[PDB]
Amino acid sequence: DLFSVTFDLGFC
Amino acid sequence: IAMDLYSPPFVYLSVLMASKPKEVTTVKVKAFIVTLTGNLSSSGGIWSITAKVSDGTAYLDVDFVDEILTSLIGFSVPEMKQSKKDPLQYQKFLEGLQKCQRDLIDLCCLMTISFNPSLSKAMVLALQDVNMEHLENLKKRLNK
Amino acid sequence: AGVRLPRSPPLKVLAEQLRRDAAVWMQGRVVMADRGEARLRDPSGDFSVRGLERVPRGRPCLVPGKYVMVMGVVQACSPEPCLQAVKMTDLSDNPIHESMWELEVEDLHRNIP
Repeated sequence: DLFSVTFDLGFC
Repeated sequence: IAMDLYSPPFVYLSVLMASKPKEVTTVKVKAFIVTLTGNLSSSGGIWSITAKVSDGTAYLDVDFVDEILTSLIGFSVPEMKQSKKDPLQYQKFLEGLQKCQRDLIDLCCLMTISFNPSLSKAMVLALQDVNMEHLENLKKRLNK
Repeated sequence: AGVRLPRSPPLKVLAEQLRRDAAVWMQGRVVMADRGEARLRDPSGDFSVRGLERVPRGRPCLVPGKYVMVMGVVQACSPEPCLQAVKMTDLSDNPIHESMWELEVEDLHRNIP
């Protein structure tokens, strides 16, 4: 059901 | 001399901002994807995805031309549909998909980008992989 | 959406440029990689990065001899610049990036007052 090949990021 | 409009091999995002274009404009930056700002969509019968990219001068939200994605995944949206009828075909897609994710992770190169100044966000049209001819373009630009 | 990064764009900088003179863009060959950290070599010199602990990866394995770009937050310039990886990109695919990189920097620095 879900896709979003998701590479993604934060810092701190 | 700072009209980096078409000066090869690529240009800068801050140059474009600083120029403040009246209408839609086409540039090449050599950028990398910072993050993906959204889910991969297949709505409208085509692929789309919002990422935020950068070239060292600015940040930019971009959409992706269905053409790029299809190639990165090896599958069109309709081929995706039929890659269901057959499960072995689905497998092969599922790969193309994390193959796509790998590609975007490791993606850094010249991007033909189409900037809309009004509705503010751009849309990536091509991806040129940086070659030795580009390398020599930067030698001359730095007055060597 | 599920993301958060520094307000001003990653700057193309060389080890030396930091070492002599907050969120940056650096490249270099991998000299040593172990767990969450690695030490890189660009034409200027060496620099350490930590926090790879938490960045995305295309290949599961960061090996010496690879060439990569790092978007990082600067840590402690003295006595050899450390970085805090925000994101990292593998350039080993293309032998040019290495050649190009030294210039990529000059050109940016000419073009920003």
